[PDB]
Amino acid sequence: GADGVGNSSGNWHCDSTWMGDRVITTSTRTWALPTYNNHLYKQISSQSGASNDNHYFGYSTPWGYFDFNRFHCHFSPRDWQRLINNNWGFRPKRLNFKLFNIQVKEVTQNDGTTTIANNLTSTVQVFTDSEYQLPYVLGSAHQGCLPPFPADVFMVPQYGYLTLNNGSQAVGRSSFYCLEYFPSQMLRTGNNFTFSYTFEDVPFHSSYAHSQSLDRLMNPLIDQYLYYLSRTNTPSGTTTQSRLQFSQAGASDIRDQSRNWLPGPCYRQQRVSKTSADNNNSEYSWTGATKYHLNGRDSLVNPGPAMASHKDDEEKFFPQSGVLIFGKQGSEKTNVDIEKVMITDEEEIRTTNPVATEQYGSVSTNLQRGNRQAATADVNTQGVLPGMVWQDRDVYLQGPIWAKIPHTDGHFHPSPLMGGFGLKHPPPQILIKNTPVPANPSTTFSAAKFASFITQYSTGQVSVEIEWELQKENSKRWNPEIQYTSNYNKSVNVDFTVDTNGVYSEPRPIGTRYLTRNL
Amino acid sequence: QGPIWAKIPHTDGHFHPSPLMGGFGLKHPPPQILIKNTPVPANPSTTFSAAKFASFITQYS
Repeated sequence: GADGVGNSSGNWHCDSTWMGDRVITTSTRTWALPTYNNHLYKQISSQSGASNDNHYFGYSTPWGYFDFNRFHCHFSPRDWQRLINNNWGFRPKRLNFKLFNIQVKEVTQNDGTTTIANNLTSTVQVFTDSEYQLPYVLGSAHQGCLPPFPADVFMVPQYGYLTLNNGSQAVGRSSFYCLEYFPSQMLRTGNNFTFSYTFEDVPFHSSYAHSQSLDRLMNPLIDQYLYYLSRTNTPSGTTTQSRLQFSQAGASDIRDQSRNWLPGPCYRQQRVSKTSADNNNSEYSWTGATKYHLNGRDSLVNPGPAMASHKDDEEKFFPQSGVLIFGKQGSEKTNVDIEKVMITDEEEIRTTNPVATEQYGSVSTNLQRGNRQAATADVNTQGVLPGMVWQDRDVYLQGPIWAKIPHTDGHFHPSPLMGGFGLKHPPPQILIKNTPVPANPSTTFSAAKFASFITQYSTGQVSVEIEWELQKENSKRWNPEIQYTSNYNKSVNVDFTVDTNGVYSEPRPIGTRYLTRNL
Repeated sequence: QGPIWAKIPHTDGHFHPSPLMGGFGLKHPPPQILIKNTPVPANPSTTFSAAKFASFITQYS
């Protein structure tokens, strides 16, 4: 840091600049940090009797952490539109981080009034691990983001983690991390903190949608030179006999043509409808779910593999867990009606990824003979096969930007299943805490742990700046594209704006896929 | 958990100075660090008196 109590440690920077090829964004927010857990660590675990699936064991810490991982932190609704309408892809490159204008307040709750005053000599300490030595919590899509709207103020969320358990009990291999055991940087009023970071090379995210379905790749005018088996028998006299005929596949045969490629893999979902009348009356929620089984307990696959949500001309149906779901403004935690949630749509991927609610295809179950008749069965789960292409899941406007790839001997197509960018060395976790200030010890000496501290909290401003790389488009498409538009009719409230009471709200999910490409 | 070192007494003779609780005998061990709060007197009387102050601001660090 630098200088005094009266001097300011940083300016407010929130802006976006568009350079053409690369592009740069900036934002600044205001935060407040409480003391958590009365300055002490605690182990936490599952509560008494619980399902074998719900057991957990871990620790909670006094430390907080910053999360900018959602897009809406970085991009405004309009800045989001020189991106998704004008471009075929984007990726991050490098970022900056800064804290400044730190001030610490102590509070006195005596009687029915609470007085608050500056504590000028108190400190707040911050570090960034950057060696990836801690359990990495970010990327699990928790709350506690920097707000989407720059004028809001937010608390910093508390930090904690989980470790191997058996039931509600720990195992010998289970690990315990003390955050005090790292070098950090102690800051007072008039001290600031910075670091900078560089993304590893990662593929552009695909903001295009395809103009060709994988099942139609070819010229309708010209027939193939390959033959397929067409008729298996022919009438002879009164009744048929076995005769094999072959054919070349034309535009009337398009079903039957040879191809060089296959659709992507599927792991199948249950289908439900937004119209309440079509759905069965029972509780199938947990029973009818698709799950995976790991170490004797069952977990839902909430996003699951990337698959189209519905087929043509059914907009009413979506996979049970297969989609992301966002809440509207002020929605509650539990048991809330469908009118409150916002359900995203995965469609444009129909052309490669198969629909999530249907089988991959059909396969032959048996060997035919004279007295046996051919039999097939549906394959509801398919792994990856050579010659198989697919697309990934869209990032939308608000959702995960990145995730940390687990450190393991093998992995396949690491792009993460919620969306965004898989990173082996992602942006490091930033951790922050209030330094404990003891209160009025006894006159005689005693060896005991202090239970008594001054009650205080801190606040300041944080800033983030990321540099993005863009991919422009050369398209010879003659006719116009599909663009993201706001409706021009009159309305009581404007979208993406404060209401009369001053609560900013986001009307609908906005994906990145509009501009079209050929497959 | 236990003694790292001890100070060997200053004497004309000693035998195998390694200390009996454990650890490292040292003739010049790490020196003692000593710390105190400076007394701040409180509100003396107007007329002069020669006496030792019994009254101080109550403070800690």
